Amino acid sequence: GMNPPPPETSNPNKPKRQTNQLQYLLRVVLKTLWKHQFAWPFQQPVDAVKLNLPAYYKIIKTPMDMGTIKKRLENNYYWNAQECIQDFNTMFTNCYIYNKPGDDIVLMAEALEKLFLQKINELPTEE
Ligand SMILES: Cc1sc2c(c1C)C(c1ccc(Cl)cc1)=N[C@@H](CC(=O)Nc1ccc(O)cc1)c1nnc(C)n1-2
Repeated sequence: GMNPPPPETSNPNKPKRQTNQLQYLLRVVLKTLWKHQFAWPFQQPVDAVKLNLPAYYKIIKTPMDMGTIKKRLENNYYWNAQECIQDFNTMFTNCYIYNKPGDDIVLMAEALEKLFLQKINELPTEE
């Protein structure tokens, strides 16, 4: 079968701006997760064809991954930090929704999410 198109990373119709919080989300949060030993499955959209997961995109109707988030941050796609935080949370949630407790991939997501939470705890005040 086929994969869906990836999430958009550009949209001139969507308002955006740079903020110090979004800068932190790139320089601290994304960078910390991206380098993690368990980042690799999350660095690009799930290829449900090569991974033989034909039900993946029946189950997961809002796909998200850090490759997409990285591009969105580098392109200044977002209006606010909450939009980006939501993309991270959607990514983790998708993994937990599709898979089962204790699966390796869930353990990987949990390791990344722990770090994500530690970093967003110190999101700076907007200025
Ligand atoms: C490139 C990607 S994306 C990505 C993965 C991979 C290999 C990995 C994944 C599984 C284990 C490890 Cl150690 C690393 C990544 N897991 C998939 C889900 C999956 O395929 N599960 C599965 C497992 C065994 C089996 O016989 C049949 C299906 C998944 N579910 N969410 C994501 C993300 N991923």
